[PDB]
Amino acid sequence: LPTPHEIRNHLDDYVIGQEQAKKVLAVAVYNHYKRLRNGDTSNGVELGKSNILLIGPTGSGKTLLAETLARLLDVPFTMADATTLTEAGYVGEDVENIIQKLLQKSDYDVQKAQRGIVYIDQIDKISRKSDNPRDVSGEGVQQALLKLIEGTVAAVPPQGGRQQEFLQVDTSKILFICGGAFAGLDKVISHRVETGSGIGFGATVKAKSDKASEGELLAQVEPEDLIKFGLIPEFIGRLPVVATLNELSEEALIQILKEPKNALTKQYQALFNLEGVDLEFRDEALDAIAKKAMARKTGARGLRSIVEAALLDTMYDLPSMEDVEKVVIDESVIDGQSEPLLIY
Amino acid sequence: ALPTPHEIRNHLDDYVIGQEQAKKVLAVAVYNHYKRLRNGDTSNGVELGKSNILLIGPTGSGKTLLAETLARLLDVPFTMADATTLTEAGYVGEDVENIIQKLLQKSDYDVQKAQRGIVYIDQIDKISRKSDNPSITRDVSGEGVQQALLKLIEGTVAAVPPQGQQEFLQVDTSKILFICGGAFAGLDKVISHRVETGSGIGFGATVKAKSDKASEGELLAQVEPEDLIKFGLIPEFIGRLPVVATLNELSEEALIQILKEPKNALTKQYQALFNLEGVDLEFRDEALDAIAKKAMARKTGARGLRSIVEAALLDTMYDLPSMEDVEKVVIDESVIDGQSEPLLIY
Amino acid sequence: ALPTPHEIRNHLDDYVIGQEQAKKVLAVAVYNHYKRLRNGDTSNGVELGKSNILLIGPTGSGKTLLAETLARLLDVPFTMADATTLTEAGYVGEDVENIIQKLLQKSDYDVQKAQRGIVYIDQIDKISRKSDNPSITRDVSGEGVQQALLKLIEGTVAAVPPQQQEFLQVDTSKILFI
Amino acid sequence: XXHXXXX
Ligand SMILES: Nc1ncnc2c1ncn2[C@@H]1O[C@H](COP(=O)(O)OP(=O)(O)OP(O)(O)=S)[C@@H](O)[C@H]1O
Ligand SMILES: Nc1ncnc2c1ncn2[C@@H]1O[C@H](COP(=O)(O)OP(=O)(O)OP(O)(O)=S)[C@@H](O)[C@H]1O
Ligand SMILES: Nc1ncnc2c1ncn2[C@@H]1O[C@H](COP(=O)(O)OP(=O)(O)OP(O)(O)=S)[C@@H](O)[C@H]1O
Repeated sequence: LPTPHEIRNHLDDYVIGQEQAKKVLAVAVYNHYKRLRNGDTSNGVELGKSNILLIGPTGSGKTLLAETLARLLDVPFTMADATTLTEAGYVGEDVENIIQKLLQKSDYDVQKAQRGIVYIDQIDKISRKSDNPRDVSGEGVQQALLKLIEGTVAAVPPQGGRQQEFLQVDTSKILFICGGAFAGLDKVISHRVETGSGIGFGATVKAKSDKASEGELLAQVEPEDLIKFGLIPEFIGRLPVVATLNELSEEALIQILKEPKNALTKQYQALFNLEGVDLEFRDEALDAIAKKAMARKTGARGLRSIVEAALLDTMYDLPSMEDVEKVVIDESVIDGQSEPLLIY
Repeated sequence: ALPTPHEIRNHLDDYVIGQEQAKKVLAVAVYNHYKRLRNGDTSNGVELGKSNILLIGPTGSGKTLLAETLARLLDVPFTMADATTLTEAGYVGEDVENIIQKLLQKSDYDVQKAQRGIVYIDQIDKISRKSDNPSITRDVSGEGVQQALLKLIEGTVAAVPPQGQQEFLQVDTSKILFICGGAFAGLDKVISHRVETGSGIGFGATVKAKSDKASEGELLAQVEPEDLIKFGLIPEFIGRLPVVATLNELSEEALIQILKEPKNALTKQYQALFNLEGVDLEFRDEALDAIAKKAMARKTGARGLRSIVEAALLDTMYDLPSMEDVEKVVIDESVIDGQSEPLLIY
Repeated sequence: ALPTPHEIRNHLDDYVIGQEQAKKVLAVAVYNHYKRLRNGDTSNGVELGKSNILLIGPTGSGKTLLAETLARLLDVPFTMADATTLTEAGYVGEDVENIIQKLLQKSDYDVQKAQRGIVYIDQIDKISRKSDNPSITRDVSGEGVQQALLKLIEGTVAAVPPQQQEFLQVDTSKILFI
Repeated sequence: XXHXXXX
């Protein structure tokens, strides 16, 4: 049933700018389900576990891929958070609660829940930082999660009980997608491999050029680098598949403002349409916006700042203004040097 | 109908002065919020976006005043929370969810009426890391609460105790506004590092300070999201707040206007205090400007102005009750210096 | 009727000697506190201001003595807390709310009578940042403490534990702090 | 309640 060719096209409809990452997920997703079709029946013994490790910058679409995949996929999907997770459940939460929410989506169907997908956001949150210690969000969380990720049956009261019984739902079959923004990881990889600082005439020095630090550096990531970050090596050993996402290109940004149905121009113009005046954006403004956005280095999430701040003056006085049929925005408006000219 | 940006700003002008740049920002959000709440999830463009404001300004610039005045004219519910007590990872003290439970007291347990509410936070700068990207000891209000808040702004549902069965309710935050703003301390040093680019020793090294450069207002205006990363904020948290408002330091003229034009101007408050005693209080124009000059030297903002007035009239306030048959009291510019005593009218 | 600065100062003179300027500040604050409370709820000048006090002086000079002597003559509730035994973000030490809890013990858990009370703090310099110019980390009882007090002096109901798991809300915008 | 660790 799974198709790697079609799934890549489907993700392209909702995600843009990450072509390599789509290929990685299609292989792991196809392999994981194929394994369950014939479980441990092949001649090959000790088959490697198929897991996913999403790693990319902010606004790269980590949370977006989990949403799009859930809609396209038939099995139930869940969206949890690592910040809420706590060890030995004092007042925050428990690891077993993740399984309870999965059944609510699957309507207490063990046969249908074991084939489900799991996605945990902000994986970096559980990084073990116990230099000055007890720790409720550090080693305790990762230790409990590793036990679950290893594959074990955990007691879960079905429906809560009206019984003193619990179901032994398997865990090795269920898939897991550990993803989150890694801050400081680039420095760790750069610290290990620099291959520079040559003072000789023959030697070369690169101060601004960083050999595509946003994308190339991620491609050369190793498990040993994450160990210094704080993660446990056994946790990384269980995830042979890692996804690397490069920084969005200026071309990709333009596509994100036009092709998607959640585009800023579409919603903002729709909002202006309610007022009664149409909104027009030229192509020259779009490429200009992309350059400013990349400078901020905030991702797509910070794109809105440039568009809104530029239109702050226009929206403030637009209701008072009358007899304006359409609004025209030029490239200079993005810079802010020239005010936009209205159409009557 | 809904209020217009010009109409709401005319109301804010009575309580706020010299912050034109900030009044327009709050006006568009309120206008956008009502427009978002005007249509019943029906629009030409689906998935209407949410914009979060980040108020940044000097000390005593009027940030806390705007959130208070906004709730008076705002019809929808409003809450005034604080980031001081936020406890990430469920430690002792208040939790992020509390902000939502507090929003029901003003809304009187109305979920449909609560999702259309506005939220304001203060002292958001205080929860930033100490100019270090990696946290060594898992800061509860550093690398903690900042992350915890991400889920709420992004849009999720959190269980809240209905009363003080014991079942909980779910309320989404995807269509709830949040105004997180606080006076950042030491931000000027970071901005100077990235924009002055003239440090060093030499004939051709541009080094001119304490006279022209290092202006508080100019530095804040040139702020960018990349600058906050060196300060301690996480980029994820900054991504959820695209809008940014840069307030300025109160000018000498602004102080004079704030002394008389506001409804609750300090000059009027003291007159009310003196009015009940039975003695009128008048301030001569010349005297008012002198007080403004002293306030700027203190570098404490509008709040510091009370100190100057209190000291100037400290002696008169002590002797006014024991004195009798006094109709009017006039304060002169010399009285502010303290060399002379204000005249009295019998 | 109400007292006067000359009358209240004559009382403090019995317990304090050699402090002319210090007595004037406390007299005006107390004399002004009763006016703000009475001129409540449709007083021509709306939104009446507040003016706290910051006492500074050498060791053994009589700072702590003024807070004690004031409670003898002050009819409204008064307390004497300290900032040393305080920690922010709900740490092992007492939280900022504690101060308000001590006020109700003397006020008999009267919310209406607690808002019109006076508060005093001693040894405020301890929470002062100890010249922490390098941003190595965040203090537990220093800079953080001051941050939590900001919202208190302006006024914000935070919590009251009643001697029942429902807390009480107590305004602090009109409460004075010394 | 909470945890304290520094030097
Ligand atoms: N790759 C992308 N392509 C197009 N739009 C994107 C992309 N990434 C983010 N966006 C836009 O940003 C919004 C939020 O994206 P998110 O996926 O939440 O960002 P995020 O950084 O992945 O979140 P985190 O870091 O995992 S909490 C989306 O609704 C889009 O409008
Ligand atoms: N623009 C202004 N116009 C008139 N009065 C002002 C203005 N800004 C500040 N004030 C006065 O200063 C008082 C406190 O203002 P705040 O809003 O607390 O300033 P602030 O910037 O919020 O200080 P922080 O952030 O709490 S340190 C107000 O009650 C006014 O009396
Ligand atoms: N003006 C004064 N007249 C008479 N006795 C005084 C005076 N000032 C201080 N004392 C004496 O000093 C004692 C302690 O006064 P304190 O108020 O503790 O001084 P202090 O400056 O507050 O010391 P601290 O605050 O603990 S460092 C009193 O009990 C008196 O015996």
